[PDB]
Amino acid sequence: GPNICTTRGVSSCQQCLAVSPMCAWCSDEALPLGSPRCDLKENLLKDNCAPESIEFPVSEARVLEDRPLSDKGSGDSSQVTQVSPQRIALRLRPDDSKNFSIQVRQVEDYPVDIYYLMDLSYSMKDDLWSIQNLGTKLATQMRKLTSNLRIGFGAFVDKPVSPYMYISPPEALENPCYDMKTTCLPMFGYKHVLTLTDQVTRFNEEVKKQSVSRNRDAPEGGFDAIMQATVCDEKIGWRNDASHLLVFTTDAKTHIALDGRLAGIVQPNDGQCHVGSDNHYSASTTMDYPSLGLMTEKLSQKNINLIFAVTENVVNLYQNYSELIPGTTVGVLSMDSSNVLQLIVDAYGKIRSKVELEVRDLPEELSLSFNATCLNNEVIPGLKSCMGLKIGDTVSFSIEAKVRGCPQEKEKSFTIKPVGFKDSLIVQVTFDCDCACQAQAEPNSHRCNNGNGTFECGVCR
Amino acid sequence: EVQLEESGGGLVKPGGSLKLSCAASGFAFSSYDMSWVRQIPEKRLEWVAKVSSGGGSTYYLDTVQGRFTISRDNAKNTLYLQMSSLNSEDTAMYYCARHNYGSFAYWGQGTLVTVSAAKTTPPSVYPLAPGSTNSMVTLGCLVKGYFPEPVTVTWNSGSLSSGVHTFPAVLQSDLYTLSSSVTVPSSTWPSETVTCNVAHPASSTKVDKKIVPR
Amino acid sequence: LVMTQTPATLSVTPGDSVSLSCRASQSISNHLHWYQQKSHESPRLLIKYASQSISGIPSRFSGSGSGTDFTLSINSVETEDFGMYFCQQSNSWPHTFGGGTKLEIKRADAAPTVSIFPPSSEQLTSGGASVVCFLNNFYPKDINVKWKIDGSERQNGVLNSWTDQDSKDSTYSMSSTLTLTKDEYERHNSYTCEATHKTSSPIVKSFNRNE
Amino acid sequence: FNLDVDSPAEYSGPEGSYFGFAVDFFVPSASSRMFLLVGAPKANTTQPGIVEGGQVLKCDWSSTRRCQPIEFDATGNRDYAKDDPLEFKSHQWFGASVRSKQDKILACAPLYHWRTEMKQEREPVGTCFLQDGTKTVEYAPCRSQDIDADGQGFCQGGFSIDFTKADRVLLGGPGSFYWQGQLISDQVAEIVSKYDPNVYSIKYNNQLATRTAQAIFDDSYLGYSVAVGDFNGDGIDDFVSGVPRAARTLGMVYIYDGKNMSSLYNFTGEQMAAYFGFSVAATDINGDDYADVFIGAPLFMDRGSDGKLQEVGQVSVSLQRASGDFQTTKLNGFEVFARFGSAIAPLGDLDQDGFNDIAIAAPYGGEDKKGIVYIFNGRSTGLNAVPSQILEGQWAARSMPPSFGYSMKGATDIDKNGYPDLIVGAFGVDRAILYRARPVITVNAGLEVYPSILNQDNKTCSLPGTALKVSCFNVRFCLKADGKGVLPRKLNFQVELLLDKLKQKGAIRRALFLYSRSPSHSKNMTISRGGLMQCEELIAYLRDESEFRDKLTPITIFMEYRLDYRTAADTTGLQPILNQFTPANISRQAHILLDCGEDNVCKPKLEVSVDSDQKKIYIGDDNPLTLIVKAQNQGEGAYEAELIVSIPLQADFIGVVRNNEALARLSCAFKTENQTRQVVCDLGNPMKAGTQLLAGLRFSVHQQSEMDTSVKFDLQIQSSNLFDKVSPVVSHKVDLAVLAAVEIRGVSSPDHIFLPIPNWEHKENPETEEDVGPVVQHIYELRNNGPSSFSKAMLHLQWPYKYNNNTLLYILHYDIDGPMNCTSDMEINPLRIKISSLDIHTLGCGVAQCLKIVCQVGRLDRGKSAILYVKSLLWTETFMNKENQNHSYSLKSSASFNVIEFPYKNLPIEDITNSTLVTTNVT
Repeated sequence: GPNICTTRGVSSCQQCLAVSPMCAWCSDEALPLGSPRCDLKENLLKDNCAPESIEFPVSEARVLEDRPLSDKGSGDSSQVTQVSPQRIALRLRPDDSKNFSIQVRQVEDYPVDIYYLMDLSYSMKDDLWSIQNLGTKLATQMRKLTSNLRIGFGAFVDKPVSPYMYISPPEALENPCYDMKTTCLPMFGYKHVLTLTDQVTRFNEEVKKQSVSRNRDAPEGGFDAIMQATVCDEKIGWRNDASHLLVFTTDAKTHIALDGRLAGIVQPNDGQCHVGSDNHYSASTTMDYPSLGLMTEKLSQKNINLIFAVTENVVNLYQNYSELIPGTTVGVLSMDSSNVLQLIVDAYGKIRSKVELEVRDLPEELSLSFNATCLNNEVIPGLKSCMGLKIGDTVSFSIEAKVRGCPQEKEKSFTIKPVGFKDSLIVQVTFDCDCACQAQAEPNSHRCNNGNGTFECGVCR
Repeated sequence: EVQLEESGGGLVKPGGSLKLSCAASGFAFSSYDMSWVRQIPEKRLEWVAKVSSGGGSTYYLDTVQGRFTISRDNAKNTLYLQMSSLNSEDTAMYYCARHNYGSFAYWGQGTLVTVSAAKTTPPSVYPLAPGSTNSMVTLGCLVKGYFPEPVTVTWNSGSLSSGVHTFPAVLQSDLYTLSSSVTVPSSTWPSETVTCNVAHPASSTKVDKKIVPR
Repeated sequence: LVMTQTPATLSVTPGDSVSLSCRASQSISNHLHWYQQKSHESPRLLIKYASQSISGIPSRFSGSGSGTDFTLSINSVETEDFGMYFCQQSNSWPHTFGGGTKLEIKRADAAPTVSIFPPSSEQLTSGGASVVCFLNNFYPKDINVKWKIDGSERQNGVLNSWTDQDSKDSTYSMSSTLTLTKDEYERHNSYTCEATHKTSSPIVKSFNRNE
Repeated sequence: FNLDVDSPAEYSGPEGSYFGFAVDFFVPSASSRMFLLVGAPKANTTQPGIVEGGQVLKCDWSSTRRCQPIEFDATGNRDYAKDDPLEFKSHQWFGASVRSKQDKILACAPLYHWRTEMKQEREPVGTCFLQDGTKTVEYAPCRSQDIDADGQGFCQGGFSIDFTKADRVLLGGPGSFYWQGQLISDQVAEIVSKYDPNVYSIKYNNQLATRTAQAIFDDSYLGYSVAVGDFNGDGIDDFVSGVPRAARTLGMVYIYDGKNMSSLYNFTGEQMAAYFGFSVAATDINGDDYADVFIGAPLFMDRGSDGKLQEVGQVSVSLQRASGDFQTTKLNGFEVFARFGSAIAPLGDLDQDGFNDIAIAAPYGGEDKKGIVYIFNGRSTGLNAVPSQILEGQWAARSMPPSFGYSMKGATDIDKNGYPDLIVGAFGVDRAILYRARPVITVNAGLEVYPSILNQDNKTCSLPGTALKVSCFNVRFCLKADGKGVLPRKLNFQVELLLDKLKQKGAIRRALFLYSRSPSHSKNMTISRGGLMQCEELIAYLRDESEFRDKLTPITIFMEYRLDYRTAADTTGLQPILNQFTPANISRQAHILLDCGEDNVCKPKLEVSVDSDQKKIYIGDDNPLTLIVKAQNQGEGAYEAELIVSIPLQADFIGVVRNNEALARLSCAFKTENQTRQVVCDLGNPMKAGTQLLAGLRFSVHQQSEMDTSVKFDLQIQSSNLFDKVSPVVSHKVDLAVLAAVEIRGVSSPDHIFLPIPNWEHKENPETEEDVGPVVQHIYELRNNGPSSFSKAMLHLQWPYKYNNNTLLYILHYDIDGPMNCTSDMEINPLRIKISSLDIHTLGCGVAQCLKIVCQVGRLDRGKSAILYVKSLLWTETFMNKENQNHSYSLKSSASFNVIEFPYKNLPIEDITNSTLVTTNVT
């Protein structure tokens, strides 16, 4: 009979849900202050409360949709599926939790978001021409890696300030190359042109539309461009549900933090997005270059891999920078950039050893605790990720969904997605603290046997 | 001090060719870009061609390109412009100029190029004397029928400079006509001789014409 | 690219201030230079790069503007500021110049000195006859010169030439030549030069072939 | 550690000008008044047509915080055409770098641009403005016919600056020769004397400059940072030039001979983009008169415990040796992005301890990244890498953070005291702060005792209030007030002397001082100049041997020191502080000779004997037992004296008795160790010869089981002494005995019976109670009062029955309980009383024939009641006499007993016997 909420929940219509999942509360005078109250579902059920007046939510873990995980990326028609659960129903009561799991496979098919960030220095005018066949061809080869790939584009020409830019000593350098019987563009720091799109044929056209500018100072502004491409998710077109490959294409050594002193640039770089409505980095004349530290933190935190498509003569600096920018990779670029297609396909294959989850739109009242199965049946707590996987391997994450207190009676959608992958788990969460018992109350003085009080949730008060 | 001097202009028959040159001194010629700008009879300036300081890059006006060549000899400190297939549109005063990053900081004096089927003709010079009394008397000379320009007129071989007005030539049917006046004290004419001195370099002709009373 | 330059002409009294305006069909950033050209002399750079003066150019000359619209202001115009002004574009090939502005100096009006000359015996010998009229030291430049033969207006054969404004006195001179065939010349008696101008009632000078 | 952050002199200028980019201090021979210099690169000023030209402002540190511009110029751009800059003073960052010496201030504008008459090209040459007294000179060797990037056009002279000993100017120009860089150096005197304002290309005869290098060094930036020092042995100071992108972006620092621009030394960074060369500074850190070079590398990436790359900033320390073979250590920031290598600058001798030192800036550190400056002392072997103190920004970012320490200068004694301050810039807040240093005093204190070994019989000191003499000792206290720089000649030191520190905390005070008659004394000591180790002497009193039993425990004497402040501070309130590595707790231990014979060897004679207060323990209950144990010391004294007794667990030790003043109060523990049971008393660790300690050890002896005839306690006293550690054992036994008094009780339920019972009549053969008579229940009981239980006893009852031939009491039933069994000789209930539902006067057993009933009684626990109830009826025929009326009767039964057997088989056993009479009065 008497079980926990017999003394802890009888005074309250809501507290009884908060105290224990096994308790129930009759209504409509089924047991009108009969003797037992709350107890366990079964005790009231037997003592005349069998009808659904008991209002007995319990914490629940159910799966709404579970389309099976796929073996091959070529398995078209039914959508190739990268994760096992698709939609989950979660019902919590106050100060409780339920377990679920996320199975993720490195199918030969997770989606790719690739951004082509180009060096727009004069020596690259022939590369912009060669690149007119990319986008279409890049994606075509990548179709064998995944069926879903998007391509964007941007560029860098270094900070448009006195010592890097030809200083506008004359007017002649406000629209340069007047020196050599040609014309070219002014310096602009970092520019964004094309957001990622599945209509990759747009890249072919967008690169054709571009042309180079002039730089006095040989070092490139590539580190501002990388950091902004890495950080500005909202314009670059990064879908969390896709791998982020930032391709940095260049023929020269980069400019680094505190070198900016020569232009009077001493403002620390906070690693923030400064790209405005003109798709231009407005901070290009006031903020210094990001450090290797800032690049590492932002690309790691936001799951961006950098690919350095760098010509042979400056590889030594890029490889050494990569050693201090962990998670990145450096290849060797042809002077006509015709090998970017292969450079990227290979770079992607080299990158592919990680699975990591991110939960979007999580409310402040709910805590998601993870235990990641990285090997065999061993789980490491505190991880949203596993390293050292090969294509075709799986990872299994054990997740505990706990609610603190009694959050408002609204359904929330928690999206649990691998970073890198289209597929995600939608966990639909509601809170069983507020239920029919609260509405089903008519105090009215009398009804508490012979007396004057209230009555609610099967018990007088 | 920068010094630029153009030469080699003259009368060219249509479809012909002509080489202009411009000597330079007073500066590091090989350190500056050079260009030619021409002044069209409407007094409009038109840029014609530019050659970079090392001679590597040469840019031409679209309606010039394929006919003209701009080049330079940095050892001889001399700029050249080789014209060919010349049309009437190419008649102009040609000026050499030194650049300062898109500006033409220093200019030469100008060499005149005339493109025309007309033949070189010396001027016929006539005195202008008053018909058969004041403190001053106006005298002159009519310089008629010459081609091409220029013609230079002085009075008493440059001795008389005051009271002198030389009018710009008027082109009528492929020949130019100009006049020149001189005002002198009435008390010195005919007591002193007044002579009009006319030079026409194109035909190596110089005529001295005395003005006598009618 | 097209460079439009206005006003085409400008008449300014000494001590007054003026401005010139340069319009580009597209943006030329600050790639705009200004030049001055005096009579029988070559152009000289006044202002470079829209506002930077040069070395011995007076402060009175001040350039301004960017992109599509530039000006050249001249404060307290001096007699010596007479002459043509040109803007020039250095942004895109070919380089281009504006039409140019002719700056004139305004001064007190002055009637012309008019003198008429008969054909020389030397010209008549060759079969021609040019009657010449000089109109010196006048201001404003606008004069109307007519020829009358035995009282009848003649246009055929009349050639006019104006000098550029004098650098000392800021006045103008003009020469009007009436060219006839000797045989035609000998059919008329009276040759008259008529000058209609402000400051007066035309000024007339004449020559009688029978005198 | 002596730099406060409580009352700094806070300098600031107009918002947005970036006051704080460069700082310096100006000390002209002209006066006693010194000024701080703070550069402000984006400052607007008077100069017509010039915006964001920058300015350097001079500030009087003595209150009067207003900063004012140095009048290096007032005019607009030098002209050529009218209103055409021949030099562009706008957007040039003047104040970005500032330096001075004596009466000359040289401020830099690294973005100063020139026009060269040769070509219309603006070039970032970078220049300085020299303020010589009231004369102004343009310093710009960087401006020459070498008009562009190939040449000197891009020098950007002004990112770094210094001066050599005497008067050479060091102007770094990092953009020279396609950013290879260049260090420009000239005598300031030539610059002033040979200057011609109509020439902007003045060459100097003593001009030195780094030569153009191979393309190998493109983009290296020599001139980003510069310092000076005696690197190539003696003679003129050399030039320390930072070149941050040399060595493939790792960075290098080159030291050039001050007399000739040819490299002497080459140092390099370990990590890419660390920017080794951001801050180059030099100082003689070891106090051995040779400058070392400390290179800041602010972007340095360190490795954490998890292998993570942490941007902390590094300061690479190259320590100079005579051979030119530099030794090295590394300092690193603690926090991420707290770019520690941003600035290194001289602090000079922060404690005036003979060592020159520096402070390190980490401008972007701290929660709320205001910037942290790390202060520490130099050492003969390097730097003290761990900060003793930090300075921190007190201002929030307006936009960008202040970057505290971005720029820094020090090793200048601004105030009266010769303890150098730190001028720390905060350009992001338009501020600079002067953090003042307190004097640092190293105090060498010493405490000595002459008769360090005491003898209690040497009663030579007079106690001031008595006719009695005292055994005593001389305690001496000395002080050395060492300090350099300017500190008051006389320092005030407060000293307290504490005697017997380890006993004052609850124990007997072993020693006091003779005059104060207390364990303490104090005085305010005036110590002047340093080295003048003056002293005071106190004489201590060893307490009387008749009360204090302690002989071995040392007497400790402690000195406690405080340096005062108001009374040792100057007129600006700049109080001294003692050196952070100097203790203020100094002590000496004295001891007393513990007897130990003429040969100084302790030879105790330990003996123990006991007196039993109680001789017997009774079996079956908790018997208190107190034994008085006498601990003797008939030889020399002893070390760590204790009483040890081995006690059976059955004897529960309570403690040492404190209810008898004739006994010592000994602390006492109870423990079990290594299969033992022990009681241990504290006899006083430092024991003296002749001590007699008697104490009562109280136990509760349970022993309820069939145990041995006595309880034995094994006692010894012992020590940790060199000789004769343990006394002989005294074996003490206490007899165990059986005590089992048993009380025999009983009662007749009614005490009396009245003969005229209603409806009581005679029958020939009576049935049921009504025809027999009243029922009387006779209760007999054996109660165990004594503590010892027993196994067997008998309860013997004599029931009077036949008086003459009259049968009086017929037993209905024997109601027995407990371990009891009754046997009768005579028939019980011969009358067949089926009732249930429950010598004339004295009818005793010696009168009426009685029935013999014997009850065997089995094992009974102490406190148990063994009961026999005899329910019987009074038969009418034998009370209603026929012969002659009737008589009052006393019906008397007798219950006797004998306890025979106890489980305590090995103990003395006495039979326990007694008897009780139980009667009813029948009337």
